[PDB]
Amino acid sequence: AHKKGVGSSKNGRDSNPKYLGVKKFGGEVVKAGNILVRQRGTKFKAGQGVGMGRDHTLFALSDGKVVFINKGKGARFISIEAAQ
Amino acid sequence: QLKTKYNDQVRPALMQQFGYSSVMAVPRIEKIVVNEGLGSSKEDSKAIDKAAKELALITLQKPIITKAKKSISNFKLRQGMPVGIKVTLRGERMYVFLEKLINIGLPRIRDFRGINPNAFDGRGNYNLGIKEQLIFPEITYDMVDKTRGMDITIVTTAKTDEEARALLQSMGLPFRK
Amino acid sequence: MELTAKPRTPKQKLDESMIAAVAYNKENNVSFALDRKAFDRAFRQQSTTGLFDITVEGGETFPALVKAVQMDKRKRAPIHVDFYMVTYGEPVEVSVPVHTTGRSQGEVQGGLVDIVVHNLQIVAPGPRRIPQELVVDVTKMNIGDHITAGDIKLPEGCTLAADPELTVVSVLPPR
Amino acid sequence: KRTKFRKQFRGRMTGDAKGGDYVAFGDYGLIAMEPAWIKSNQIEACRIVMSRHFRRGGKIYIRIFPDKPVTKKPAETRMGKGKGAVEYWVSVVKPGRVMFEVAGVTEEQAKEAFRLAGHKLPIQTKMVKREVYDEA
Amino acid sequence: RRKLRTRRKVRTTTAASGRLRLSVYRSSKHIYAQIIDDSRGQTLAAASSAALKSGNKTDTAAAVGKALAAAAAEKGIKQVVFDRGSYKYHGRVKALADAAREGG
RNA sequence: CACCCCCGUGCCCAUAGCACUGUGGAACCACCCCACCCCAUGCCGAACUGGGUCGUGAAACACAGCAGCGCCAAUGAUACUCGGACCGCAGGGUCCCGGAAAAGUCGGUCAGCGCGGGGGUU
RNA sequence: UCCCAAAAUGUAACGGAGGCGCCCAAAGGUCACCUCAAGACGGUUGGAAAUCGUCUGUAGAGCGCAAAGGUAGAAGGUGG
Repeated sequence: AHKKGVGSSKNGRDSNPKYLGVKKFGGEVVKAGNILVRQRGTKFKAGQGVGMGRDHTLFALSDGKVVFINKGKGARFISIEAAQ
Repeated sequence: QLKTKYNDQVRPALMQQFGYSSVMAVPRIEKIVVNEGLGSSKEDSKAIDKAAKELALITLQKPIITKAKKSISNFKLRQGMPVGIKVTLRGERMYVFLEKLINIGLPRIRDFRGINPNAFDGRGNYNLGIKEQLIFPEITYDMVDKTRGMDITIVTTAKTDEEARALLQSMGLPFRK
Repeated sequence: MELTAKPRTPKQKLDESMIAAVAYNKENNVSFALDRKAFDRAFRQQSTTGLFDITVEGGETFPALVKAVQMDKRKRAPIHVDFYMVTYGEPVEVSVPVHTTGRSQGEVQGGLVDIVVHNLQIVAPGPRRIPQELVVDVTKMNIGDHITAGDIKLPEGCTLAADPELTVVSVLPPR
Repeated sequence: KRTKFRKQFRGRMTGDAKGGDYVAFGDYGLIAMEPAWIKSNQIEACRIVMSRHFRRGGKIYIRIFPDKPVTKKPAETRMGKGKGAVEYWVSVVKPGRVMFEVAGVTEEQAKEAFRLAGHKLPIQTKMVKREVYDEA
Repeated sequence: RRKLRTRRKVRTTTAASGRLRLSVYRSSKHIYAQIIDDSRGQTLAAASSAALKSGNKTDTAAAVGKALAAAAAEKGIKQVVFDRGSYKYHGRVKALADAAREGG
């Protein structure tokens, strides 16, 4: 051995592939299944007709049109004012 | 066993000293408390008992171990650890034990003289930091363990300390003039 | 001060020596554009406690007051001014500087007197009669004398907006 | 001079002054008219100068403190990462900015305390007096 | 304090429901057994105990429940939903409930 | 929406919030009262809860005044920039052409809009 | 996991920072309920913080670990 610290400290190697954002934009005719938003916390609160996966994800329960409602930030929503 | 003079001496004498638009306004007593902040300096899964059982017999209630604030300061501190003890009193038990004090507690106190004035909780509430439990009508050194103390809280509807002091002593209370 | 043009376009001035301000109140927010040089020699005097003759081209004299001014970095030269059309009984509030006079009994003592807060602002100035200045005592001030708002003599009427106990001038020590 | 504690490194970019007033803290002032990195030591080289010239008063203000750590060549190579967190501390100063502004002493008795100081700065400046009345 | 109602209320989904919600203000002895329709802030039936009580106020418990459930009848509502408030589904209030939970 | 006020419940969800001040009482609401047990507070029927006056309006609430604090927030000029074209060895910078803040200021407000139930216009 | 990365995504470097190779019979499912940090005034061993109390107190706390996003009408804190 010797008498020092295992590996050399203060590095900078590696990071993470990473994703997220928004999958469906205002005006898009969502569908059954489609995903609308992959977010981390509660950036966008599942509005009307919008399910929310375990990972704060947002999917379409039914079919219809994608719509965006943002009340003074803090809480946002995606609803589906369906076409039919 | 009281409450009448309570009003009588307190209430009447109060419009009859003051002048309240109602009797609901006049100052009152919300509750009397007793924290048993033992332990820490004494970690006795034994001592704690000396607290409750006892406290219990004086305040006629079973107190809550106001455990550690999960505070683990530089010294002997930590997460939630049975440190203090609360036994809150209101109405009946409040008065029932309350009386015991205005009557036997302080009246029956060695090296007693009264109680400092000075406005405490500007909130009209009065504070009472009792010590040696040796002066209780329930404390028995000849059937206990060691010997401790305690602090009691005066919760009053008094809006002003002026008004409090009145109610305070009216009801009964010794002051060191 | 005969400011004349007043369009969103300033070409015909951005080269030709002219500043470019706006004066209002709440009624009329007339577009503007005066001359550089003039307001240049002007504001200097009256400062923000000096209302002036505003006969914009055509002839419509207006009374206002230098509210805020925004000058160039790199070049201590000003670029945009905002005039606040004078009122009658109350304007808003005014920015009034602190001044000394008479030698200080601290100065010669060995220290110096510091005017902590240069210009001072006071609640309710009173239009028509607004102090275009403010002289203050300092003599009395020795080694560590602090004067505040609650101290400065007022011009009869004016009410001090800033907090009283705030130190206006303090005769600092040596070194 | 050097800051008390922080992160350790930085970067580099520029564009004209932003929060560099004018009058305040005194009557006379000095102005930086050019992009530079003022070296903390290039300030002492200024303060300590102006000092001498003023037996007393102190009425000298240095409102430019150095919020920045630059690095260096640990001899030469190039096979290693970031280096020399401790080369020296800098105070990026943009045009129009104000590093200096004395107070109390006579004009000329101030039109020198700067002149000199100027002589140890990397940039070209000029002195200023009043009419400065934006926010207060 | 209001938490309790908002916690109850909020958990009570709205349109996703399609159903309706029955309230109650039995905090006082002036219950209001109100019924509302998700979308439009419209109140459908509702059978309090305000139209007198016969001296029963913490008693007309069922009166209003029974009054209520039968109430929506002249409207026809099969699927409703209990949107109580602080009123931790006890007795005086479980009244309206059972009472209505069958009076319909 | 005949006039009003009161309770519940929305939309909206600080220009609709705070504070200071006044108004209201026995229609409503609240405190208050008792509470052995239904059910309940890791102690306390304080809170949950059950059975109810009187008394009060003091507190909680509702209304109303007010703006001193919050929140909102111009216009003007500006920062910056898509595009086009130039300068300085370099740091950096400019002109033409649209876009154009943020902060500050003028000023703005202490909401507005519903559904239903109660009680009044002696 | 942050920054770099040039407001969609994605984008390097022996570029700048920091964690993981688990843990939890429950720190789960569900149903109830409570809500913080902190300072100030007053109060017993206490006396710096901390226990009790009363005001302020959109949270300046929490969330098992690194960070960010997220969150009190709780993902914060208890019990069936």
